[PDB]
Amino acid sequence: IPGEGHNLQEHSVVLIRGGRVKDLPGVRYHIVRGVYDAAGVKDRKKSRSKYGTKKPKEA
Amino acid sequence: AKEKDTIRTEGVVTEALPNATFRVKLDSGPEILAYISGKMRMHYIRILPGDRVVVEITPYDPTRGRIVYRK
RNA sequence: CGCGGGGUGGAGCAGCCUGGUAGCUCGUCGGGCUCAUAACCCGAAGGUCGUCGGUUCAAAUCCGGCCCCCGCAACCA
RNA sequence: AGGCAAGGAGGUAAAAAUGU
RNA sequence: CCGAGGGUAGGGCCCGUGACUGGGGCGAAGUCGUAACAAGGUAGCUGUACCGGAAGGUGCGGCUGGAUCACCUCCUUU
RNA sequence: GGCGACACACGUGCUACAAUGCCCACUACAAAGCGAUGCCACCCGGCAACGGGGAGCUAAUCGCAAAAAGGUGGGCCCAGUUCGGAUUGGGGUCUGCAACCCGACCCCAUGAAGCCGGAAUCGCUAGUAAUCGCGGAUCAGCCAUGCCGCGGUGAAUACG
RNA sequence: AGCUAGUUGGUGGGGUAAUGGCCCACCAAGGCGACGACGGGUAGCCGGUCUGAGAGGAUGGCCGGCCACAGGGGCACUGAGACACGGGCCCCACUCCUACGGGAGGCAGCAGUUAGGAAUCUUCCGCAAUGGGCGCAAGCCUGACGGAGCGACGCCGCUUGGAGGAAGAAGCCCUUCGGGGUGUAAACUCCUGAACCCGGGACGAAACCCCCGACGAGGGGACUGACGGUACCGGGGUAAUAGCGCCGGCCAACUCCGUGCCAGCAGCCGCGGUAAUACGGAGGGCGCGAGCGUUACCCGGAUUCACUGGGCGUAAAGGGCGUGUAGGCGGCCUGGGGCGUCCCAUGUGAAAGACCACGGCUCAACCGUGGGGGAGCGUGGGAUACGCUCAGGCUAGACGGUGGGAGAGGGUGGUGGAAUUCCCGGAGUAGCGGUGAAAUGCGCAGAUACCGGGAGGAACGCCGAUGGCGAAGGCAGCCACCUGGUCCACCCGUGACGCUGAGGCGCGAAAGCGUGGGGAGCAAACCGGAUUAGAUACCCGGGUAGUCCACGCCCUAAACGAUGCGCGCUAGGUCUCUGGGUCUCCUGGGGGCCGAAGCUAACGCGUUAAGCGCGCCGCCUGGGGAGUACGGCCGCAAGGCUGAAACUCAAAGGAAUUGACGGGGGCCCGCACAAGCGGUGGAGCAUGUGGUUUAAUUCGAAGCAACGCGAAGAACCUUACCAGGCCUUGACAUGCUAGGGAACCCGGGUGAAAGCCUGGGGUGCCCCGCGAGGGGAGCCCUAGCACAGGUGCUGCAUGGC
Ligand SMILES: [Mg+2]
Ligand SMILES: [Mg+2]
Ligand SMILES: [Mg+2]
Ligand SMILES: [Mg+2]
Ligand SMILES: [Mg+2]
Ligand SMILES: [Mg+2]
Ligand SMILES: [Mg+2]
Ligand SMILES: [Mg+2]
Ligand SMILES: [Mg+2]
Ligand SMILES: [Mg+2]
Ligand SMILES: [Mg+2]
Ligand SMILES: [Mg+2]
Ligand SMILES: [Mg+2]
Ligand SMILES: [Mg+2]
Ligand SMILES: [Mg+2]
Ligand SMILES: [Mg+2]
Ligand SMILES: [Mg+2]
Ligand SMILES: [Mg+2]
Ligand SMILES: [Mg+2]
Ligand SMILES: [Mg+2]
Ligand SMILES: [Mg+2]
Ligand SMILES: [Mg+2]
Ligand SMILES: [Mg+2]
Ligand SMILES: [Mg+2]
Ligand SMILES: [Mg+2]
Ligand SMILES: [Mg+2]
Ligand SMILES: [Mg+2]
Ligand SMILES: [Mg+2]
Ligand SMILES: [Mg+2]
Ligand SMILES: [Mg+2]
Ligand SMILES: [Mg+2]
Ligand SMILES: [Mg+2]
Ligand SMILES: [Mg+2]
Ligand SMILES: [Mg+2]
Ligand SMILES: [Mg+2]
Ligand SMILES: [Mg+2]
Ligand SMILES: [Mg+2]
Ligand SMILES: [Mg+2]
Ligand SMILES: [Mg+2]
Ligand SMILES: [Mg+2]
Ligand SMILES: [Mg+2]
Ligand SMILES: [Mg+2]
Ligand SMILES: [Mg+2]
Ligand SMILES: [Mg+2]
Ligand SMILES: [Mg+2]
Ligand SMILES: [Mg+2]
Ligand SMILES: [Mg+2]
Ligand SMILES: [Mg+2]
Ligand SMILES: [Mg+2]
Ligand SMILES: [Mg+2]
Ligand SMILES: [Mg+2]
Ligand SMILES: [Mg+2]
Ligand SMILES: [Mg+2]
Ligand SMILES: [Mg+2]
Ligand SMILES: [Mg+2]
Ligand SMILES: [Mg+2]
Ligand SMILES: [Mg+2]
Repeated sequence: IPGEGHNLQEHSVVLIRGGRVKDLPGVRYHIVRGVYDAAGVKDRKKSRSKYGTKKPKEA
Repeated sequence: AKEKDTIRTEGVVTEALPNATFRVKLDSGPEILAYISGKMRMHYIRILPGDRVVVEITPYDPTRGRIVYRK
């Protein structure tokens, strides 16, 4: 799971994009936040798309 | 967000384990797998079994901690 | 109850037997040595030889009894 | 007799674990 | 008659699970030793064998991807 | 008030454990440095620390200051003692506002351990170690046996 | 790794539109196979599509062609044609009705439901076009098709304005406080005028039909739109959506705050543990733009499976060698065949695409038209250099003859001494052996050491080599036998007979195992002793298998030159051994060393190449997993061959280089040890420290290079620590707002002092006024401020030292 901190519990539907993480063992997969139970990275404001964050409203 | 819902609880080091990971017997219940904080590594502050150390525990999985305090 | 052997620095054991003159190893503590730990080395600390007696100028030692500890038998009833 | 060197002797080079 | 298929016994193959076990990789501060890299403190390495907590050890042979080819004393000739 | 606490351990030094010494008395040679509210000649009081009086210098010109070990004479005679000096009691002296914690000094009494030290270890190649005093700086005073400095006596042995 | 029984062929028949094992009866016993059969997996195939410099590699969506299938299987029937997608029959799977006897089903047609799933469309209109079927025709049908709808899914096109407009508004951000950035960007002026409204509005559609003409040609006429009232034209008419990724290197773009190996990022290196150009955010940038990124998958880059184009001594990689089958390759001449090979012609290679030209939709996508190419393949002619093949010949390759030679080549039978042990005999006595020291061990039944003999078994000293032999493993006393290989010399004989070698067959050290023997030493295991923390070990004393032989089997190895074999070329020298010569020098064949050219990553190789080539084989494509699993084979077993993957790591490695290091070497040094004198540690005390205790024992220093150190002077001071009293712009610095008093001195209370509260002398300076009085300088007090202060935390932020 990437981002800034997830909201995922246990019996929750998640979607996977793969792509090796270098550090971790057995884990070749990123969860794609922004779909199903993995709701978007709240407070995220820069690189949105990768994280599933809806547009924040300007002035 | 930078989340400080972190528990800063004391624990007498129980188990000498590999890679400067030490199961430490908390007074917040059992002995979780708690690993050394990087500062300690930098300063070469040695942990042996039997040290009452503050161990940083996130609610997400308390299984793993962090030896925050130098004994 | 009968017989043999032994009881000793904290533990194991030498010395007794052949009168005088108590040692080593492990353990205790301190030091050294080492950059440091063990290892090491050193010491230092520490026994009247189970105990009561007697022997003899003098007993761990010669001798008795008790106290133990080990074992072997304990038969005819 | 010394001079060098080749070879053969034999004596010597003891032992001493680890990692902030 | 031939005949899709079914049934009876046998096998093969794969998939699922599988008690049971082999069990491998990496990991800073786990434990016992210290095998290897320097003649690594008995050269190593190698095949094989037997044995041991474990590295391994030793035997038999092989190799150089092996260092050292010293320093006094004697004999034998230059 | 604390840095000086003290069941302990270590490092660095001093002073020892004696007679190549110790004590007493006389006697003899240094260098280098300092000294102004600083050093203090000399005189008396005091057992003394010092106190008081007081010359001198502004320092090659006075003062600290006696150098000590040494040399002569006396004692001590192998003992824990005339070795040794710690501790502890008492009286004092000085500095300073004040020394109880926590000063130095004098005097008297006290006279502990220690009879040359286990493994280990450190210095030193010549005027050197060993031992003997003196000066200083900081500093009111000093816990200085430290440091820094100066001379006196004066070695050993290096095959390798 | 073998497969096959209608299976391979035959004869006759049937069946078929037709050949045929399609089927059947009978006979034959073949057929296929490593040029890879059968078996398993995989998968419609292709024109193409994507990539690619190309060769290639993958892919086979749409579009076109072919196949195959219509729930799964099996079967026919009818017909020109099916084994029949919306036809039939049957069994089964499944859903549906059922009055339980039986029936009906099949969207892999369009659309839609449902499931699965990351994910994929409207239960659309139309017969207008084009095509299909039927029909004389009208027409009828047509989810073929033509269009529209939904989706940035893809490609392509356009808009989100343009023109001016500051030495630079604000807003935000940074700053060295000046300034810079955003940015002419904005606002504002001017113009245009998507959207949007109204007016018109198609090309696509002229046939089929009717009539003249004979129902022929030809001629006239008519109807005929789902798109769509769309496209498009004419007028009007508004400044009118910007996003997304990145920002350390690759890679284009940099700063600050927040965070502190945390949260986090990551495609790799990696970044984060307090000044992050890598994280979060902000500004700024930079990339693209109605998209942009992520992920998957394919190619590329990967010349990283290499034909173009990599290699193999040490990096992964040469097989252990030999012989040899298939296979591959092959000297020189002459001639023919003409299969390869080339060429020309020509047939093909459908259309679509790709490529060029032009045209059409306002451009372009998209489409149209024309052309060219196109590897391959067939057919006819040609060419013979090269390969093939046939014939003849040659002697350079290769093989043989004869004359010799060297040799630890191999096997079989023997013998010859030293030595060992063991036995007897002798003489002889107090230890031997062993070690870094020792102990176990043997020895008084007399060892050991010495001589005499005998018994064995094993190995072969010196020569002996840096040497010789073999293909390798290997091989040494000597002799005999049998017997291989090889080398030369003559150039005499043969006339290319060769080189290589998947497999196969054979050998194959050492250990091992089986059967039988033999057994001296040595000597795994084992039993002892020491050594040691421990000792399964190094060291010693034994000691069993084994070493030795026969026969059998095992077949591995650093089976090494870590260099596959074969030939040709490409400086030498130097030493060696072995042959011939016209023999202080030539010329062969081996063994080494140095080095030309060249090669190589360097080391090194260098006529014994790793040089230049050619031939063929073996193998390699990151390390670990692992020579392991799994199968298969082989083996009496041990094990061997044959040999993965899953996962995991961003390395495993080679060669060198600089250093460092070595219980590696040589050369050196120093009070480093020795040689010597005096201590330290033991004693007390002086001190400093650690520890401990404290309210605090201030803080640091840490092996040498912390420990009579900072401290060259702690009673208070010092002083940094603690307890108490107290102070606040404050002990000290430069100022401000400013308000009064302000130079100055002397007290008094309280108090441990500091401080606090407080009296009272005390204002002169510049000066204006007659005076009352007024303001400002010095100097000081009060309240807020800017600040002071900190021995407070960091010497891995630093300067100095
Ligand atoms: Mg945490
Ligand atoms: Mg080793
Ligand atoms: Mg026929
Ligand atoms: Mg057939
Ligand atoms: Mg198949
Ligand atoms: Mg398929
Ligand atoms: Mg292809
Ligand atoms: Mg069917
Ligand atoms: Mg028919
Ligand atoms: Mg059908
Ligand atoms: Mg049909
Ligand atoms: Mg069909
Ligand atoms: Mg459908
Ligand atoms: Mg659904
Ligand atoms: Mg679903
Ligand atoms: Mg469609
Ligand atoms: Mg309709
Ligand atoms: Mg009709
Ligand atoms: Mg209909
Ligand atoms: Mg269509
Ligand atoms: Mg503009
Ligand atoms: Mg206008
Ligand atoms: Mg209109
Ligand atoms: Mg850049
Ligand atoms: Mg990012
Ligand atoms: Mg790296
Ligand atoms: Mg990045
Ligand atoms: Mg950032
Ligand atoms: Mg995209
Ligand atoms: Mg290697
Ligand atoms: Mg051959
Ligand atoms: Mg052949
Ligand atoms: Mg050929
Ligand atoms: Mg030829
Ligand atoms: Mg074409
Ligand atoms: Mg065309
Ligand atoms: Mg055009
Ligand atoms: Mg011929
Ligand atoms: Mg010949
Ligand atoms: Mg011959
Ligand atoms: Mg005899
Ligand atoms: Mg001839
Ligand atoms: Mg002839
Ligand atoms: Mg033996
Ligand atoms: Mg032993
Ligand atoms: Mg043993
Ligand atoms: Mg042995
Ligand atoms: Mg055997
Ligand atoms: Mg090999
Ligand atoms: Mg071969
Ligand atoms: Mg040879
Ligand atoms: Mg030669
Ligand atoms: Mg060259
Ligand atoms: Mg060479
Ligand atoms: Mg090469
Ligand atoms: Mg193997
Ligand atoms: Mg197997």
